[PDB]
Formats: sequence, structure tokens, C-alpha cells
Amino acid sequence: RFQHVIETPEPGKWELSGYEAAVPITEKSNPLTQDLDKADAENIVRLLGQCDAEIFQESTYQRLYSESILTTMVQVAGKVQEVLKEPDGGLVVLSGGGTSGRMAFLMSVSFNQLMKGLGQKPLYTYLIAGGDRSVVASREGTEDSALHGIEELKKVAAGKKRVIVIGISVGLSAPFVAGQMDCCMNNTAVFLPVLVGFNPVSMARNDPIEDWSSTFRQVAERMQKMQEKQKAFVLNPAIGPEGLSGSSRMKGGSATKILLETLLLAAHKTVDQGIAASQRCLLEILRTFERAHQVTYSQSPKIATLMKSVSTSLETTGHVYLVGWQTLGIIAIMDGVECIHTFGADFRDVRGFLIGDHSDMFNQKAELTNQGPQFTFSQEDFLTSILPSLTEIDTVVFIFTLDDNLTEVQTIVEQVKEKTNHIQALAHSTVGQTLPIPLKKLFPSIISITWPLLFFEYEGNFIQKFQRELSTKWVLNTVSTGAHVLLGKILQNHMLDLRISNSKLFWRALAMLQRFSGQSKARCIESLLRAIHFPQPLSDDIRAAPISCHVQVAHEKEQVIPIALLSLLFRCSITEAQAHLAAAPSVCEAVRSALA
Ligand SMILES: O=P(O)(O)OC[C@@]1(O)OC[C@@H](O)[C@@H](O)[C@@H]1O
Ligand SMILES: [Ca+2]
Repeated sequence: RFQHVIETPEPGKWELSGYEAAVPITEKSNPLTQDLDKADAENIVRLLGQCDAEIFQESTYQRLYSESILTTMVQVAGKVQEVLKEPDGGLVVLSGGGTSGRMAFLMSVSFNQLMKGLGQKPLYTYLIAGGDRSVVASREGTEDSALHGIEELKKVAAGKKRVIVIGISVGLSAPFVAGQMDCCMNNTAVFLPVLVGFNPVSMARNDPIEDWSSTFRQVAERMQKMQEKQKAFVLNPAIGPEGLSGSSRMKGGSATKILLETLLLAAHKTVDQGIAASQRCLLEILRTFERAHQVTYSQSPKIATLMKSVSTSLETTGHVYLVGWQTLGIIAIMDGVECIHTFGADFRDVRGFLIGDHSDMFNQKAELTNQGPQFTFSQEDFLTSILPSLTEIDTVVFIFTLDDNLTEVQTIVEQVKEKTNHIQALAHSTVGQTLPIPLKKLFPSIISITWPLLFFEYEGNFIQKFQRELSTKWVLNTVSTGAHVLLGKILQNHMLDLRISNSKLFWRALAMLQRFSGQSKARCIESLLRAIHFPQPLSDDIRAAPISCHVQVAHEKEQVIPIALLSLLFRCSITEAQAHLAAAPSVCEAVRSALA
């Protein structure tokens, strides 16, 4: 089970080690954020903002703006436009786990809306590991089945003649996506698979998939071979490590969003306007999103103030609600859910809600209706289940544009204000518009982001919406990440308080123990499995169990890594490690104290 795990380098021998050389870029520590754990709110905004801008930075080798990546984008838009020209029997599927699956969902929503607005039959669908419940809840373990990915693809593709399958996995990791790409390659008469991720192919996961005979790396290598015949495409730009190691929802999520929106817009422009995709025109769009970074981070002082407000509510416990209008609600939902595994948050801590119409978005909304508190997300859920129980310690962030129903915004804000003073808004406007006076009075320190008009004949209005969604994503992801960092939930720039919710996260947890303890691979595996299964003692059957067993047992547990790490550092029992942790103000402080 652990053959691919490299032995821990000896003390002082980490420099130039084979262990370090094998760390995927998506898992690497960012050299600019080693002191993220102790940074104040303003410094966290600066660090995370710098990292967010790295996706656009043009060595120029395989970067997002490189000729190589742009050429692949032109080729993929060429294949997509062939499907858009033949709606009868055509389909575009986007797929992934976690944030990658939620990005697949968002792309399908955006592009089906684009098609509906033009009076065309919608041709997009999404596949998210675990189904619709995964859009709103933490169900990361569902991506560990390649067969689940294949079964879901077969269901949506049944009866179709030509299917583009865009498999998204930031780490080139998810078994759900590997299975789909592999099966697409078995029938190139119908399927055109496109793999989107942010590692070199040689860094794709090569550990065994429990229900598949090829590893992700083997599938990606087969795609490279098929790309020579234009039968598959690997779209894997270099963006560099995340500010919080392995936090694929951040740069990886942003780069996924911009890469796909740009190439899909180019495919639609080819069909509708007759202008073929080009490197020049892809860059004009990508650079518009680059400008959105400056526009957004010009609000760094207010982003830091909001981060502190959210962190105060969490420290007291209170809950934080991110209430977004229309598609900004999807961005809000995407933010809250990731806090569960990233920081060990409870599902009640940070939750996003969508105000407005969601009727054409979900393919199986029955999987969500009256399913429990972990599945709330709608306008009705917010008004009927959340609002009546709001207290003075809760924070509510409202995200909207000046084109939204501002009477409805004002009504809901006033209802919330009766329960808590901790309200703030992120309002997007087009240069020329001003916020109604009653909203200026309700939000005297509103985060106002003003956007110049765009004059792209075809894509202008779509880009205007997309850049506001990206801007919202940067603000919310920086606020939620920072709010938890301020509470001592990370160590250096590593997710100390991670929940081991899937196999990728299990490997991250094991690697974290090797890195911070410096102890052997055997000792770190033993401590990790002992902490996961506690109070069940370790047995040979547990040591030999599939990783899925460890994930099932670990996924709802808190502080597994600091318990396993303190056990290694103090050479103590789990109960002694739990006592050490209980006596400290945070997991960050307990581990820093043990390391000193
Ligand atoms: O396949 P990937 O996009 O790398 O990662 C997929 C994913 O579900 O893995 C577990 C967490 O890291 C989630 O935040 C992440 O979206
Ligand atoms: Ca629990």
C-alpha cells in the first residue's frame, strides 16, 4: 500500500533529496509564504494576493501565456466548436472532484446560460464526484473511485455521437477523472478527452487506484501519446505552488476557471461570429482577467478588515454566511465548503448561499431537497432555516452587483441586521453606477469594486460576469483562508488541521508527518494509522487495509495530523498527545512548542 512513499531524508540531507525532487508542484511549499502561519491579516492578504497573481506570470516554459499552452487551447476550442455546430448527438461534459467538480458545475451553468441567451439548445453537463450533494457538502472521498467516474460518464453520454470530456484535476490526481480519460481513449470515434491540471505529467499520481489497473500518471502518459494524433489533449499550464500548500481551490481553481472560460468563449465565438480561436485573442481575454487581479487587490485594506471580522465570529463560536446573488452565490457556496477539510471546520462554520434562480443548474436536485443541514444553499434555505436562528455573534457577507434586484438585497440585509451588526458587502458595479442611498447607509464601509465597460463585441458581457465571479472568488478565498490562519489552524504554510477526506489528503498527511518529525516512513505511517483508528489499536489487518478504509475512519475526525505528530515528537501515546494539544491555545502553538 505504501511502496510509492519515499523514505524520509536523514537530518541535514533534505537538500537535493530524491524525496524533495518527487514532491508535485501542486503539493510544494511556496517559497514566499513560509511564514503565513504567523502573518497578521494585512500580511496574509499581501501573501495570498501575490500567490493569486502568479497564475498570470509569464523562465516562460509551459506557463498559461506560453505559445505551447495557447496552441493547445486553440486546438481544444477547435474540437469543442465541432460539437457546438452539431447539437444533434453532441455533448460537452466537464468533470472533477471537490472544487474541480464545482468548477465543472459552474462552467456548465455559465455556458448553458450563454447558449440559452442565444436561443440555442444547451449542450453542457457536469459530473461531480458524489453527485449534487458534493456541490454543497464535503464529500471528497467519492472521487477515489475510477469506476464511479466511468459509470457517471456512460450515463450522460448514452445515445450521443460526439462527446467532449473535460476532466479537471489540479493535482493530476483524482481517480474519478483518470477512469473517465482512460475510457474516453477506448472510443475516440465518440469521445474527445481533455485533461486539465497544474502539474507536469511526470508528477501525476502514480500510486495505485483501488478499482483501476492504470494509475493517473499512466492514463496521462496514454493521453500524451494520443495528443500526437489530436485524439486527446493534456492542458497542464505551470502556475507554481499554492500559498497554503496543496490548497488547489486557490490558484488551481482560479487557473481552471480562466483557462476554461477563455477557451470555451473562443469556441462559441467561432460558431456564432465565425472568428476562429487564436493565441492573440485568447491572450486579450486572459489579460482582462489579469487586470481583474489589480482591481480586486486594490481593496486589500478592506479585505483584511473583513478577514478579521470573520475570524472574530469563528473564534467566538459564531457562524459565517456568504450570501451571493445569482452566480456569485455559486462562488460563495464553493468557498465555505472547502473550509471543512482544509482547516477542520464544522459544516456549520462557513456556508455559502445563492439568492435568485437556480432552476436550470442542477441535474439531480432531488439529491438535495430536504436532505439535512449539511445540504442547505438556496434562497429558501437561507430565509427559512438560517435567518430565524442568526445570533449577534454571526457574520453575514452579502455579495451582489448593481444589476441585481437591490430592493431584495436591501430587504434581506435589513432582516439580517435585526439579528447581527456583523454585516459587510462586496458590491460589483460598472463605472457610472452608484449604490442606492439606503445600501450606502447599511454598508458605510462597503467593499465597492468598480469595473470599466468592456467592448469585446461577442464576449464583453460574459467576461464582465466572469471577472466579477473571479474577483469574488479571490476575496472570499483570501478571507476564509486568512480567518482560519489567524486562529492557529496551519503550520508554516501547511494544512496542520487537515481532515483526511480522500486519498490525496491521506498522502499529504503522511508527507506532513515526515517533513515535520524527520522520522522514518515506517514510524510516520504507524503514527498516522494509530491516530486515525484510535481508540482501535493497530493490527496487521489495519496496516494492510486499503487507503479508502483509513479515509472512511479519518474523514470526520479533527486534529489527526497534530495528534500523530505530537505522538512522534514526544514518543508518547495518543491520550498523552491529546492532553498536550488540549493544554495549548491552538494546534499551531502546540506543534511549534513541541518543535522548539
Ligand atoms: O483533483 P484535484 O483538483 O487536485 O483535487 C480534488 C479535491 O477534491 O481533492 C481534495 C481537496 O484538495 C479538494 O479541495 C480538491 O478539490
Ligand atoms: Ca467530528
